Amino acid sequence: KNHPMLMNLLK
Amino acid sequence: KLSEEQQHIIAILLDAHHKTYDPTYADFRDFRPPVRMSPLSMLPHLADLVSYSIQKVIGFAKMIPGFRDLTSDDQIVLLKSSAIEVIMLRSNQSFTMDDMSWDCGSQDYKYDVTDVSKAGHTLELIEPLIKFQVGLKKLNLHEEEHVLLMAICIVSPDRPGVQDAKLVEAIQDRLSNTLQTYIRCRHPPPGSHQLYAKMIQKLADLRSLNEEHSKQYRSLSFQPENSMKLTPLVLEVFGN
Ligand SMILES: C=C1[C@H](O)CC(=C/C=C2\CCC[C@]3(C)[C@@H]([C@@H](C)/C=C/C[C@@H](O)C[C@]45C[C@H]6C[C@H](C[C@H](C6)C4)C5)CC[C@@H]23)C[C@H]1O
Repeated sequence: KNHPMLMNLLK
Repeated sequence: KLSEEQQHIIAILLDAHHKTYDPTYADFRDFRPPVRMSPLSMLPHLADLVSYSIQKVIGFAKMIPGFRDLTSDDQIVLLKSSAIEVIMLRSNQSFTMDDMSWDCGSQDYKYDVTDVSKAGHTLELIEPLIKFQVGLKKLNLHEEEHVLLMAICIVSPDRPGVQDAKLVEAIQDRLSNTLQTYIRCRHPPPGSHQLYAKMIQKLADLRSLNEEHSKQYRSLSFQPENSMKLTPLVLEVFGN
């Protein structure tokens, strides 16, 4: 689904 | 019989928790104001309570020994499916069996059955959620057991969508055997009695609540006028 903000909070 | 690795793991998770759970709940001000008067009057505030808790949970997950060795895609799957469960678990800290409410600071940020009700989830969820809170409370976990359980929940192999489930399992196992062992060395009887099995059972109660929650989420969110009251992070995490 490509999760921008979750991805950003994990990095 | 707690190895030095295992004391390490518990050190990390206590600190990880402390860094991501402010027990003065001071940020609850940046949340849209709560409203108890009342057609889904609570939805904006608690939507913001959840979105925030999502952030804090992610912040706890990243520090989980081993979580980093996972792929970004697996990290995604695990967080997306545990988020609400870990929120139910960590919420136990503010929940009190005095009046069956989550007491965060006070009144204006003290939440209760009718409050929760007023945000768009029925009693098909709330009743068993409270039950859950009562049973988890009564185990009186050591805080070390608290944070180990939250981490174990996040790092679950069987979550749909997982790729390297095998390496997921190894990170969880390390945490499990850490919990099993801690309970033996540090949890005195009678509190110790079958404590692990009673904790693993809370994980199953959590799946059921989640399933109920994911169903009633699809309900609120099919009405755009409701979907429009949420935050973007909540939209993204609870599937959009
Ligand atoms: C810092 C803390 C911890 O993070 C948790 C905490 C309190 C934790 C609490 C008490 C209040 C109710 C909470 C959050 C339950 C939740 C499932 C039910 C929510 C009602 C629902 O209608 C609202 C939704 C509806 C859609 C869209 C949007 C997002 C979701 C899905 C929720 C708004 C679970 C834990 C409960 C305070 C403090 O301990």
